Amino acid sequence: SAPGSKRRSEPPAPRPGPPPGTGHPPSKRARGFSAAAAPDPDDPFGAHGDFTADDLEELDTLASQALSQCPAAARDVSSDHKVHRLLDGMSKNPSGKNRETVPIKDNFELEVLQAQYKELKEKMKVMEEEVLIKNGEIKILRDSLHQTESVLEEQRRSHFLLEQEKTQALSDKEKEFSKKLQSLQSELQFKDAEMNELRTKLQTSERANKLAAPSVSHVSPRKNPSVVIKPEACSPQFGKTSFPTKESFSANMSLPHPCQTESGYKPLVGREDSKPHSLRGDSIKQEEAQKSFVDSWRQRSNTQGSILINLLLKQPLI
Amino acid sequence: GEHGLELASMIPALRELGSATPEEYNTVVQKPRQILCQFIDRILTDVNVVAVELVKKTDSQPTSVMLLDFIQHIMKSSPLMFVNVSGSHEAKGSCIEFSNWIITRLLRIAATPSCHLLHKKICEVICSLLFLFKSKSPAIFGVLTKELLQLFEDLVYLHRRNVMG
Repeated sequence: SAPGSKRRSEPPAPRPGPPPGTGHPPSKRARGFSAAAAPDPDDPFGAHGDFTADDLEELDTLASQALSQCPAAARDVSSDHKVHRLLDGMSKNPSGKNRETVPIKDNFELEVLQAQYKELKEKMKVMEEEVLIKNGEIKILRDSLHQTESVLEEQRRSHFLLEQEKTQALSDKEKEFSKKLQSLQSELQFKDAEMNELRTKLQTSERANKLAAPSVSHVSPRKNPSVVIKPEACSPQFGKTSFPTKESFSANMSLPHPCQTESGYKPLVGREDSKPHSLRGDSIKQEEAQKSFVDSWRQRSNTQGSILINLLLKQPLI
Repeated sequence: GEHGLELASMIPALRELGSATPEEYNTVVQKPRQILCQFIDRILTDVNVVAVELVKKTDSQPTSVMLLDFIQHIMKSSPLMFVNVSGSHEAKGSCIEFSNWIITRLLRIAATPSCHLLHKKICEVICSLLFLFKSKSPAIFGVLTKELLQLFEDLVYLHRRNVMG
């Protein structure tokens, strides 16, 4: 009755300690495909509509241990296609349970670290199922890994011909328009989504984002003039990355004659105050001693951003 | 004629780094070098498609190899040139391909660091690793690699930093 999570931690604890031992990573698909029967083929029956291991007990989260097994031994293409026809069996069909929220994240995070590892195409069909199985009222962690979900897919969704990118041209920042996020990690979920927004060039932004979820991000950013403190060590860098969004708006609105902002001078208002606070982000004390990374936030990530302050003064000037 | 205008001083910038016997001539070389990024600041970029975009990046990467050749013994001048090179890619509105090529430039030394496990030698390559160490500081000054943090980013190069560990 008192061995719920500690005894369940011993699986990856055994897995990572042997991962931290010795040579090449063919063990990433050796013991895993052996152990792949223990959950996924243990959930293979699908008694309608309930899998055999998944929808009986809550301890069907060894996929996170399989994600930990995906995180165990990193070379070079092994466990993913070894779980490929297993996930096309299990995780393709046993993911649209439409609530799933007990490790619905780690279900996707299994595919995320799969897509993080290597490959191009087998997960690129699986993102259509994530394009299929989506939600706008997901859980706060289910929205959180969803921001990571297209993020790990974005590298092959910007591989050469972008391969999945216009599949979510309606499943764009519309999904970031699932607003009213939770506490600062869910605020940082948008910051990772801002970090996810670096690719995908700016032809048709008005149907996809219209900088309107970015205005909702600017709504967070207009708050962010004084919304955070000492997680501002995250959040002002997230504001410094929000300064890239105006530079991204500089590469979109001041690209060819859009200006992109109708009811957003109110939004660019405190953004201009945040542009006033852009170079004034690390200007409380400003001593000449720096341990490893202190003053470079509003100096070097303000070198481009004071330009981006003038490029917040480019589509609509200062 | 922009590349021909870029051809005018870059070989002269390749010339002033030849004699590494300065007595404030590297100061007279950095005053050409640090102004050259300021000459690269207002113009000589933001231009035609990926051939000419790589062509402005070619003599950039050629002078970055000359900056990589600047291993002994003007260290911080190359570090001044490190963010100066990063200022171009910051002002590129582009060069995420070149950032992946900078990630490949990180991967150029990474497998070389992985080859430095069984065999580290040729102290210039130890010095060019120190030139790449300020490029890691330039990657620290880049921080648009965290704009590629969605793509399973420089944790790879942190493993190279673990290989530098």
